Amino acid sequence: EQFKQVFKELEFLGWYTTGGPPDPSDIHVHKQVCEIIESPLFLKLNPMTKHTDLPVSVFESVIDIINGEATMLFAELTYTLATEEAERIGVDHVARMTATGSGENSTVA
Amino acid sequence: FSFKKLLDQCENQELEAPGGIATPPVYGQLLALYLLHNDMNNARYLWKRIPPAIKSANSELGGIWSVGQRIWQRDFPGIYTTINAHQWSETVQPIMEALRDATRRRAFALVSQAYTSIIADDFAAFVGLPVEEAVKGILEQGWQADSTTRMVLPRKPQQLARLTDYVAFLEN
Repeated sequence: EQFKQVFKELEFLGWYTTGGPPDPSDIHVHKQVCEIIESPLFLKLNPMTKHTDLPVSVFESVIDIINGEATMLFAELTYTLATEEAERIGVDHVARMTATGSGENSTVA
Repeated sequence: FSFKKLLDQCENQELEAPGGIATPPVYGQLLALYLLHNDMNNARYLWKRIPPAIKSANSELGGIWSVGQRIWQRDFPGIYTTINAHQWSETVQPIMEALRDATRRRAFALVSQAYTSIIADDFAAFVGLPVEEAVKGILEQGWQADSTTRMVLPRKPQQLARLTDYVAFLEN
């Protein structure tokens, strides 16, 4: 109700988390979110990554017809990086500047 | 490197003396070596340092000073004559053989830099050899020479560590 007053034509899409590969707890939280919206997304950032690809990974729920107990799985997705004019200007300004140091460490560091 | 090892060997021998006076050949070597290094002020003071009694005793010392007087006035055509007026024994002779070459190369550098046109008569007296350079210089070194007027025309032919030292000083 708060954000509906400012962003009028914007709606709930999913949720996000920080961690490594998807965990079972992520599946329970996805089940909980599914009660709010029919088809929720699932973003996942990995601040502890150790490689040169963007840690952000977008998943999507899939319901299986496995015999006996019924389970739900995550299917990966391919995402774009669309930006608007002001967002692009701000991101360029933030990433270009390097005078960010403060504290004990030298500016050389 | 090898030559420098012999230079400092003779330096200290004069300082330690049984009576403040060293052997005559040690005095002569230092005076001749000073000429080779073009250090004229210390060569002049060394001559003033030698006592008059030993100075008159050995005329070999005087022969070094007569040459030194000419090079002190920068008399290039005259030094070549004083270096041959006397005869130096083989013990000091090789040093003179190197001073003559040093003077010869000094004239070559001075002429090529301070002169745009020089008479062949004067240039020969500078370099020291008016014997065979008259014909050899035209075709080998490329200096165009004109006869009759006798004019020679000389022609002209790790950091990152230092920078971070500056910043580490300025910021602290």
